[PDB]
Amino acid sequence: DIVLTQSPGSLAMSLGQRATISCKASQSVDYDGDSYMNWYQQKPGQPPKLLIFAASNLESGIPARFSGSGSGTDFTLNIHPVEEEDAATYYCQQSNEDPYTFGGGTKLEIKRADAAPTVSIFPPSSEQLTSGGASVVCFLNNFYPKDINVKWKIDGSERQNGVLNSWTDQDSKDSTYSMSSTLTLTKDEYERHNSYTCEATHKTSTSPIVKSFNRN
Amino acid sequence: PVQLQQSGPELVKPGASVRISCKASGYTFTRYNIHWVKQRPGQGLEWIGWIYPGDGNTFYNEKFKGKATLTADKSSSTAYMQLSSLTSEDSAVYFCTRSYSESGQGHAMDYWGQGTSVTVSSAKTTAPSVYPLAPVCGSSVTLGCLVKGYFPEPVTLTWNSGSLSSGVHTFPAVLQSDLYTLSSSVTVTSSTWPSQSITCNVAHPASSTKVDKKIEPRG
Repeated sequence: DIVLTQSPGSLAMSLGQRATISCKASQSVDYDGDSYMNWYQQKPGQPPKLLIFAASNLESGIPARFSGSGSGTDFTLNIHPVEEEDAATYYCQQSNEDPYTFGGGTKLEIKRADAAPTVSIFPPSSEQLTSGGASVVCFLNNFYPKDINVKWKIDGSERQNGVLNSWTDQDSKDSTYSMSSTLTLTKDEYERHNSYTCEATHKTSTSPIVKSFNRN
Repeated sequence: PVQLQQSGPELVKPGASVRISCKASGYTFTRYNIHWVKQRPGQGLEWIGWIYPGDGNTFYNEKFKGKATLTADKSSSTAYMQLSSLTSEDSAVYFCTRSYSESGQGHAMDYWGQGTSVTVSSAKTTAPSVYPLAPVCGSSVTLGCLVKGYFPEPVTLTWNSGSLSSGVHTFPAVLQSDLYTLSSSVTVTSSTWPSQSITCNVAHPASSTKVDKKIEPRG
């Protein structure tokens, strides 16, 4: 089986710059005068979309910002004017020898200016409390870079058990990230405490961003 | 236009079999290959095999011999993949795609189906609870909608029947108590809400769950 190795595995490029992705094949994927190296873009929740075929041909409907090069065992994909919508994972692919094989994929992050998260905390809804549960939800929205730390404090004491986090993929329009942090307790647990605090540590502030409420 | 429409998401017990369909239109079905690709959650792309509907010829990846069977229906322009002896590790999205035929076209897969998500699990279909998240009892206000305890994927969530689309963050589900939980946030101008109606709409088709939850200020 022809093994395709992509490099880098992860890449961040500023808006309008050039992104370059390399694909190295264990055996040649060019045959006679033809090449069977193809490049695809996959955005979250979507099937892959063909960008380049036969290692240098621009697929119809794909902007000329995408281009490919190389032969034999070494190929490259170039994205000049990198744009916000280009945030995706990129795959090289070989159609030379059965079985067809894919590269491991290269995730492209679009660089942008720093942005502090917009943090909102939500006490459990009354309906959930009637259901016997108590989820305290904290939204940390539209921040950049993606590295962020969330601390949950209950009556001033740090809490780690019962926290579940979810991150959006990079926004295709403004290149920001968003995150939800949920502290789930039982109703009995939740009513044994007064102060609930969601603490965000991000590069845009030397002091943590604090949102809090009292059960009352 | 070339279009490949795949069947919807499937929940299958471990050890059972699943047969997923790929319906083609907009091109001569009997003159192009149909390829099938597997993508485990969070992972890359793995090629399964191809079928040529013109004569029924097939080729299978060695790793998928004995587990995948490719068939094609000429009378309905539909390709099928059956997967057998299903394992929890077989939970993945399976794509059908057609490949270029002409010389110098790299045999690239130029048209793709939307993908069919197969969940292999003995867990039972479960309807979620939907909770409206009002702010604690600025220029903008953020509201939330919590969809807790459903199985299997997926759910769809909209705000004001999809009319309210900007300022929305719907987060990927996480596994909680052997079930799925997701939340969504919507942010609007403070003069907009409490004064204008804002409702989160949730559908979990597997459990026929269809819920509207209007966000109301806390008391």
